[PDB]
Order: sequence, then structure tokens, then C-alpha cells
Amino acid sequence: PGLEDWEDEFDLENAVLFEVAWEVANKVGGIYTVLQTKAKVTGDEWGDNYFLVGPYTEQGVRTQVELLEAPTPALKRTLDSMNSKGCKVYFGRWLIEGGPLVVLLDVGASAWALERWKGELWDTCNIGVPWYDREANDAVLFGFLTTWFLGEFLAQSEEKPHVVAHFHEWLAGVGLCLCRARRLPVATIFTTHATLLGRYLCAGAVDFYNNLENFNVDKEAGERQIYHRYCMERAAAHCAHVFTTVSQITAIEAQHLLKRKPDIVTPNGLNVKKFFQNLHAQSKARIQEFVRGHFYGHLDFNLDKTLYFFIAGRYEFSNKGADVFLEALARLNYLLRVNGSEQTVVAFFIMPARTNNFNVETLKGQAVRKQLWDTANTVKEKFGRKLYESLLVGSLPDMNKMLDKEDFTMMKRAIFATQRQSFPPVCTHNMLDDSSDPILTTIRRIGLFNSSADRVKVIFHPEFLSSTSPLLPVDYEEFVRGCHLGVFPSYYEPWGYTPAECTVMGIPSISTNLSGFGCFMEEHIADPSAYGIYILDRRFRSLDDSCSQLTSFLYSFCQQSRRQRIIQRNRTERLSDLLDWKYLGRYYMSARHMALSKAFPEHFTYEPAAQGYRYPRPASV
Amino acid sequence: SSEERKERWEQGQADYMGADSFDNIKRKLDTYL
Repeated sequence: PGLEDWEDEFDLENAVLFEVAWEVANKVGGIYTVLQTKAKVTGDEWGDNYFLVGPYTEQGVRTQVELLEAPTPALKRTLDSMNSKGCKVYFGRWLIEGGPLVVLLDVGASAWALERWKGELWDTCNIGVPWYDREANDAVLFGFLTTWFLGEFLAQSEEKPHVVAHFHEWLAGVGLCLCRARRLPVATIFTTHATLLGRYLCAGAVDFYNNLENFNVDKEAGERQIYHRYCMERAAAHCAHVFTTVSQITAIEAQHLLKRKPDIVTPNGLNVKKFFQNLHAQSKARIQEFVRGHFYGHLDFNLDKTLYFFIAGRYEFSNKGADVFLEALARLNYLLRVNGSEQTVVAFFIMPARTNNFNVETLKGQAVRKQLWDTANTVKEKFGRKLYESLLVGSLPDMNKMLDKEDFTMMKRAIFATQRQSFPPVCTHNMLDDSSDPILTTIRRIGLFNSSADRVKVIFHPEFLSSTSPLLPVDYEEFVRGCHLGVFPSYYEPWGYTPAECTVMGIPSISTNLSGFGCFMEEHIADPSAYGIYILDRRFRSLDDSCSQLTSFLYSFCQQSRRQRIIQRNRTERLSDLLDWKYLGRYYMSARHMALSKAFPEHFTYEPAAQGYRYPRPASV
Repeated sequence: SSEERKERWEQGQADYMGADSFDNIKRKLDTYL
């Protein structure tokens, strides 16, 4: 089912959508990609009545925004006015798939108003940003500039349209609060993509989710010198016609930290066109060549029985669950050894870290694999030419005479290059702090040294995968498509971008019910594991018990036949439509309709989601 | 109070356990809602 026909009974009444985010036209997070990929559907629903309001940055305009003249006289008039009133407001087209119009506000250009604005802010919300907080002061400037733009756009518009302003973090929350305080006619959505407290409370506290009700949010933000940022976020959530979260776990966090249950959850959709079995085969061949190089001299395990697990994303050890994955990898190593399995699990940790360079053993192993591959290819081409020559003369090859002295010299050189005594390095790079690295510390603590006995090899690649890289000449998407199972046992993950992209790429993944993507899949798929989606229970299980469940998931994945693994990959391939904005734009549409009805009930009435996007038991299981 | 409260906000953490708690903020915001 399409997006244009969703809530088609709703008439926007020539309303104008101002989507306000600090990340509009400047990549400072993952919300930039959310806005970029959602712009297509949003502009389809709103045409040119859709404006992304961002902060002006020289890089963003240089690279992403073509500066334009306002299409309508109202926009041009407001832009000229506030440009003459001491602000520096740019208008342009964001050079992305949607081609949306962007109002960019130079917050620095209008810093002169800061003291009169933040004081004004204190006169309306009792929120006073400390001077030393650059981001909070910039948020106040951006919010006051956005509210100025909205007021001067409604004032300088004869038709006086219905304005839906959709703010996306506490950085835009100030403008939201000012829209409500000035009382100008704006239907307001507030989407929080991550509760501000949530990050600190997960990182610091031993347990954060089960203690959500037992948190003094005011006090907790107070000890961390971010009380003003917390108050800005909570006022935006409070001063919003519609409050939205990207996830149901973020919805719980916002309920217990922003003291407002989201009126709707708007999961982060994706442009699935951007992203399976033959492509997976090529990527798996490339991973297999890398593993051949990395384990040169130690290729004593069957590679056709080798499984490629990966955990990727930002190098947040506990938030991304790399600790849980490593514990489960040690337990699965024990399981595969005691069960005497011929299965091998190479688990990749693609988590960027400060690295000096590629480890010498890693680069040497890649060189050794290249040499053996070239030697085998040269000897194979010589053998093929000689064999074709022999068969052309009706002669059966005499294999003893097929290879000459030069072939044996090349092959003996290759074999000499093969010998190694040291085990393959756990990490592919030179860590600036090997002792303090959580992944390497955990690996050396649990006993995963890529030994021959270890059925689980661990390859920590503390750097993003790039095609230009010498070690792995593969970008992240192709490597992932070559893997068997993404493992993202995240503890704190308001939305799982890495597991979501893994799923869109058709790779079975392990997420958690503590992650937004994991909750979204758990509530959209009847039997997620059937579809390649393992939802680890991290809310209601201890870290040790969650490690046990992850080991169970990894072991059951290892114990699948190749036929079962293929069936499961086909199902996860089917799952990609859930994560497309063509479905997840429904929730943004309904949030905007809800806000319009709340702010303008006389003009709009809202009639309350996953219809056509439910995945029951696969018919074939 | 009031202006002194604003100056305390600007210098550092305010009385997040007292007057500058989110109760007063929520009231001064609900007046707008």
C-alpha cells in the first residue's frame, strides 16, 4: 500500500509544513539522514509547501544547498524583512532526493539578540541557558530565529495559511516553545529522536530502563550540568500539539523523563531503493578472501562452514552491546567446541576507534593472500593453456609434466610466504590504547585469540569500511551483504540505524527490545526470528541472562542448515518494506494531521497504522 | 528572585530541586497551552 492514499480523506487546506531541525543541511547526526530520506515523501504530500528549517552553515550551503529566491511573495517578503532586521536568513533548495526548500538561519549572524532572546526566553518558559553552553545558546538562537521566521511568514502572507511546524530535537524545541508562547497559529509536532537524559542515564547508571520511574529527572539533569537542555527538551515536549518519538522504547523514556507519552511513534524510515543473494555471494567471497589473508598459515577450518557475524556502528561498547556480543561469542565458542562442530564463526567488530595504522600481521596476511592468489592464478593459467594444448592434440595431460620448474618455484615461494607461528591478530589495526580498548580488553579476558581451537574467530576492524582501504577494498554495505548475521545487542539505541540498514540489506540481524528498531520489528513481525530478526530481551533480563539469550540466538543461527539460513534470509529480504518511508511516512502524516486538528480543530479533524505492513508467521513455516 | 533567578540560571545550575524545578516551568508553559 502506498503513502499518497494514506489518510487521503484528510485535506491539508493549503497548509505549509516547516520542518525544523538543527541537522537540516548539516550532517551532525543520524537525524540528518532521517530528514534527507523523509524529504521525498514529505514533499510528495506537501509539494513546495514543505520547508526544512535549518541552521545556516558555510559547508552545508557550499555542498548541499543551492541558494534560491523564495518561490512565493510571502516567503520572499519575510526573508527580506528579517534579513533587514539584523538576521541573516538564506533560502535555498536542499540538493537531496526530495529537493526540498530549506530556510537556513545563521544563528551566529543573529547572536546580537541572544541576551534579549534568552532573557525573553526566561520571560516565557523560565529557561535560562548558561553562557558556557555553546549548543544550548545556539539552540536558543535557532529557536528564536525559527519562531521569528514563522511569525513573519504568517504575518507576511495574505492567505494566512495553516502552518505545521515540526521540530525534531531540543535544539528546535526552543522555537517550538516560542511558537506556543507567542500563540501564533502553528500546529506543532515535537519529535524526540533520543531523550537527552537517556544517554547519560544509560552510560552512567548500572541499570537505567528498569529504574526509569525511580529517576528524579530534574535532579539527574542537575548533577550533569545540563538542566537547561533537559528543560528545553521537556518544554518542547510539553509545548507541542503532537509529541512524537522515533521508537516505543524512546516513547517509554520520554514518558518517564519528559513526562509526556508520545501521541504517536514515528519510526525512522529509510529510502530502501538505496539498498540480495548473488550480491551476498560476491560480498561473502570477498570476506572469505579477507579471512584467508587474515588467517594465512592458520586456515585449518572449513570456510564453507564459516559464518560471518558482525556488529557495526559507533564504538560505544555498552550501548551497542559489544560486551554482550563478545560474551555470547565466548559462550558460542565453548558451545561449538564442546559440540565438536566444524562450524566457524568469524565475528567482525566494525567499530571505529583511534588506530595508528593497520597491524603489520594483518596487512602482511592480505599481501600473502594476494601472492597466493596470483601464484595460483598464474599456475592455473599455465595449466589451463597446457591442458587446452594437450586436449587439442587429443592427448590426456600428464600431470607430472604439466607444472614446470618455474611453477614449482612460484608455488614454493607462496608456501614460504604462508608459514606463520603467531595467531591471526584479533584487531586489524594498531590501537593507540590496546590496554584501555574495551573490545580488545574483553577479547583477551574471555579467551578469543583466533587460535585453531577457537571455533569463534574475532576480527576487530576499528575503522569504517571503505573501498579505498587497502585491507578491505569493500564499503560497509557490500561487506554487510556478505555477512550472515548482524548482531546489535544494543542497550541504549533510540532507533537502530545499523540493524535497520542491515535488515534493509536483507541480512538477518539481532537487535534488542531496548532498541527502537528492535521494538519496531518485534511489534511488526509475529515471529521475528523466522524473518531473520532476533530480538534479544534486554529490558527484562540481566546482562548475564541477556548474554545467555544472545548465545542461544547465535547458536541456533549456527545450527540452522544452509536451507534454513536461506529461507530466513529470504524472509529478512521481505522485511525491507517495513523500514521504507513509503510506510513509515504514514506516522509522520498522521502526526501532522493530529497536530493540525489539535491546533485548528475548526479547520481539521483527525480520524485515528501498520495495515498492509503486518508480517504474520511466514506461510511456509 | 526572578531576575536573580535568571542570573543564577546563566551562571550555572539553578534550583532544579526548588523554584527552578520543572514544576514552575510547566506552569508558566501550561499558561500558554
